[PDB]
Amino acid sequence: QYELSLNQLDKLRKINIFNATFKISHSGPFATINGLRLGSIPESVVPWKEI
Amino acid sequence: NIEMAQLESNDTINHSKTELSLMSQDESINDDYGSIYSRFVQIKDRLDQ
Repeated sequence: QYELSLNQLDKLRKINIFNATFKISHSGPFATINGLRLGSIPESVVPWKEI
Repeated sequence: NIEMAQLESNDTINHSKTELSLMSQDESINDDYGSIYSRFVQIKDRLDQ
């Protein structure tokens, strides 16, 4: 139970970021938003409905 | 007479061994620590809840 409590503490430290949902990070050459790849290069293009 | 002395020695051995092996006092520490941990849990878990 205490382990679950500490896990809830870490989950709170992550809960401080709760404002970030749609938030975009950088993956590969491009930057993806909330797990959605945007932009297409000459090598591997992405889907239209994905964009 | 040796049997009577053996009786007294048997009672003595039994009582001494019983008192020395487990006095039940050692469990009080784990009980206190467990109670404190129970308070800390009942506090922190509900707070995080």
